[PDB]
Amino acid sequence: GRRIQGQRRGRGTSTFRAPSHRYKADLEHRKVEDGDVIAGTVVDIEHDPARSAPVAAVEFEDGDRRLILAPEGVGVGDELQVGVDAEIAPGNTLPLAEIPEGVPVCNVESSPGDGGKFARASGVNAQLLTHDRNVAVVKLPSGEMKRLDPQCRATIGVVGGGGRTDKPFVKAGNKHHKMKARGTKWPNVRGVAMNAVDHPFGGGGRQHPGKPKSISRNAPPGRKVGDIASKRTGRGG
Amino acid sequence: TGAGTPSQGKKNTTTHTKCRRCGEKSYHTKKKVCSSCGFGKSAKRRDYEWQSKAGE
Amino acid sequence: MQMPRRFNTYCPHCNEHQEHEVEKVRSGRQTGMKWIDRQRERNSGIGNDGKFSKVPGGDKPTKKTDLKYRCGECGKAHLREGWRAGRLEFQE
Amino acid sequence: ARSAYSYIREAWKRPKEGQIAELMWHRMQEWRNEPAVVRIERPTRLDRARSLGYKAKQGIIVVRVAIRKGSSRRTRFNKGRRSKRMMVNRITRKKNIQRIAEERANRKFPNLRVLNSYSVGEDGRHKWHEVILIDPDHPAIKSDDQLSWISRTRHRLRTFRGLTSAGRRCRGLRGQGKGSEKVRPSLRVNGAKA
RNA sequence: AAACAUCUCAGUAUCGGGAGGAACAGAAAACGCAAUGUGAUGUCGUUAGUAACCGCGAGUGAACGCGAUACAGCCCAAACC
RNA sequence: ACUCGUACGGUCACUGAAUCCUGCCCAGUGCAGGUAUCUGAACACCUCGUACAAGAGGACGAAGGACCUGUCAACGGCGGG
RNA sequence: GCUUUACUGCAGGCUGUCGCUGAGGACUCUCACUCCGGGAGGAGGACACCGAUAGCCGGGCA
Ligand SMILES: [Cl-]
Ligand SMILES: [Cl-]
Ligand SMILES: [Cl-]
Ligand SMILES: [Cl-]
Ligand SMILES: [K+]
Ligand SMILES: [Mg+2]
Ligand SMILES: [Mg+2]
Ligand SMILES: [Mg+2]
Ligand SMILES: [Mg+2]
Ligand SMILES: [Mg+2]
Ligand SMILES: [Mg+2]
Ligand SMILES: [Mg+2]
Ligand SMILES: [Mg+2]
Ligand SMILES: [Mg+2]
Ligand SMILES: [Mg+2]
Ligand SMILES: [Mg+2]
Ligand SMILES: [Mg+2]
Ligand SMILES: [Mg+2]
Ligand SMILES: [Mg+2]
Ligand SMILES: [Mg+2]
Ligand SMILES: [Mg+2]
Ligand SMILES: [Mg+2]
Ligand SMILES: [Mg+2]
Ligand SMILES: [Mg+2]
Ligand code: NA
Ligand code: NA
Ligand code: NA
Ligand code: NA
Ligand code: NA
Ligand code: NA
Ligand code: NA
Ligand code: NA
Ligand code: NA
Ligand code: NA
Ligand code: NA
Repeated sequence: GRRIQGQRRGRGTSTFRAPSHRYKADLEHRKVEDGDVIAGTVVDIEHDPARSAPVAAVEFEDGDRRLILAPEGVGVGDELQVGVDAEIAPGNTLPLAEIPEGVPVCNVESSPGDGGKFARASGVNAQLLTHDRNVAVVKLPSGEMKRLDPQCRATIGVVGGGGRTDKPFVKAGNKHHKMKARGTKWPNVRGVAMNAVDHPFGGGGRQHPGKPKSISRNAPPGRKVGDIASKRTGRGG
Repeated sequence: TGAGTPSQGKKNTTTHTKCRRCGEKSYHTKKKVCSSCGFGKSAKRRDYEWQSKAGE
Repeated sequence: MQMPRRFNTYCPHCNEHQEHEVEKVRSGRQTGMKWIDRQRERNSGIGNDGKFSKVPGGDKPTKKTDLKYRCGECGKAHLREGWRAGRLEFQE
Repeated sequence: ARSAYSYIREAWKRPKEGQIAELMWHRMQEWRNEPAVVRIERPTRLDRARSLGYKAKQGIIVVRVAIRKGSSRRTRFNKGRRSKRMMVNRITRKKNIQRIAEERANRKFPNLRVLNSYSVGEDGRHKWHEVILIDPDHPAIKSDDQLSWISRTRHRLRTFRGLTSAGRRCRGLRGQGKGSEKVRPSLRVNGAKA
């Protein structure tokens, strides 16, 4: 047969690549020598092409100008602060240790210094549950309990743009446009709508997968399609 | 649209050009590589044992 | 069928009739040191192994008589032609 | 009496023993942070080098080379093949790692010629060899009676033709008798069956 | 191989790197007509379609020696300085 | 590559606006988890064998499987009397 | 060309073992090794990666 679509992707040709050149900024927390003294002002609120959510322009004291992963409720003129002694208000960043348990956070570092990895998309937020001198327990948007070094810096509040997912695209044309700002091939052709030579589900007088859709974790690429290592399917039970 | 005659009309692009190195009109000006001597790809001249019969 | 454990018959070694004991030939265990063992190891590689890539033949509806005939005095045994017997039970 | 060299040799018989054992654990860290081909002022195995033809002379160079360990880094067939030839993982090249090293070292030095080489250990995934290379154009070598043979035109690019030390050994040319039927005088002349 | 997988075509086609006017090999940790024998290496003739391999199928296939050609034998490392 | 991306994400599939709906079956096959016991390769280990070696046998036992459970908006099924 | 519980193999995934590999049937440590940090330093750690092999699955492919 021929390689299936999931195999073409990995090559990274234009069609599957993100329009990087069109993106604005790689949102990451600032690096502070220490002290926390680093503060700045919100100069402007812009639209982030890569995330379809708002992004704040900030001017720091030492002249640095950089775009920031913005928490709901930040506005022009506001002052943010980044450090161990940063105030505890929305838009500010400081280690989970200095943060008060029970508060909504976002853009949480997986390891101190990485600049933030978790909870960064539209309207999401992590939940700081437990403290300690060794482990800071956080509940990520998926619901999973994540154990994190208390040194990991995070931002206070919930990411901006909440409620996006609420309104339907209503028409292909809309998806189209959204999908053109993303490293994805759109539209998508159902595998059962292809030929045998093109996809494990292709072929047949009528449209139905040949074998059962749940496939093994060990199935190799080219064959791993359908319901991947599904622990169950359906809705019953 | 016919792949034949009608599709022949749009052919006004320039690709292969007189080669600075070999003098053959094979220097692809878009690839900047010669399909005949390999100028722009190989310091050595493009040459293959299959350009002639096995025992010759 | 049935077949006497012991009985008088011709012995090829003694060169005379005497009492012989019939027993079924117990298969003998291989040492895995014959020439075909070393050629298997040697010849097997990437992809198919040829003859060594084939599997066990099959079974005939019935097998022939695989016995041993041990002479009662000299103790030396001799092999005889086997005959198709779906079953062979000795009498005593 | 024993030559001082005799002690270096002696320590490299069991490189995972005693002091040399600790030296390696040391160096190998700096080694893994170095390039593929690094020129060195002095051989790490002085008896070994000198034994191979090394001298403390102008025009003589020594270098360390790192090569990956294991079998062939081979791509799987993209077309028809019988099962015997569908092989990938168990294919190993016919040119040992020492010989790749000698070559990578030679290319790094286009004007130099390979004199000989020797292994200097290996870790989980590298293999290191130090290679001795001679400048066939430098007088002092052209004027040395025990090395000037490498200056001859007929020696241009020795490694690449297998005229090296390990080159000939890897070529099955060790024995002069039984077993070298398809080896001598050259593999190619023997239909390449060795 | 009257299919075909090991085998064969064949280390062939084809690809990568490179030498010279020729390359390559080469003065035995050899041979083993077992000897009180031979004496670097190529190549040629023969040994021989022999020994050896092989779904022991189809096929594959040397060497020692011998008769010739041409002949040539040396340099380090170390010890001791 | 996805990715200047972080679950309001993006990957992999099915159905194909709205509206009213979407039942029964986990035996087989698939996926997933569990598993006393059974099965389960090589190294290292023990016994025999060999002045060594081949080799025969033992102890231990991973993933996998037997066995159990979940699962049909998973492949599919929804009969005769 | 295509398919599969046709035959024989191949990639790939999972798993045991050996090497890298170190100190005091369950465990601690740090020094290799890996990752994070601009650095100081932090996490992990003799595992993982990588090399070798062994069993299972294996129309993704021949
Ligand atoms: Cl979307
Ligand atoms: Cl019987
Ligand atoms: Cl060279
Ligand atoms: Cl003789
Ligand atoms: K063939
Ligand atoms: Mg980024
Ligand atoms: Mg949706
Ligand atoms: Mg609209
Ligand atoms: Mg696009
Ligand atoms: Mg579709
Ligand atoms: Mg169709
Ligand atoms: Mg297919
Ligand atoms: Mg349909
Ligand atoms: Mg359908
Ligand atoms: Mg056409
Ligand atoms: Mg095989
Ligand atoms: Mg020749
Ligand atoms: Mg045929
Ligand atoms: Mg036949
Ligand atoms: Mg042959
Ligand atoms: Mg001989
Ligand atoms: Mg849909
Ligand atoms: Mg890094
Ligand atoms: Mg096929
Ligand atoms: Na189909
Ligand atoms: Na062999
Ligand atoms: Na060179
Ligand atoms: Na050979
Ligand atoms: Na035929
Ligand atoms: Na045919
Ligand atoms: Na054969
Ligand atoms: Na004679
Ligand atoms: Na079922
Ligand atoms: Na089931
Ligand atoms: Na066809």
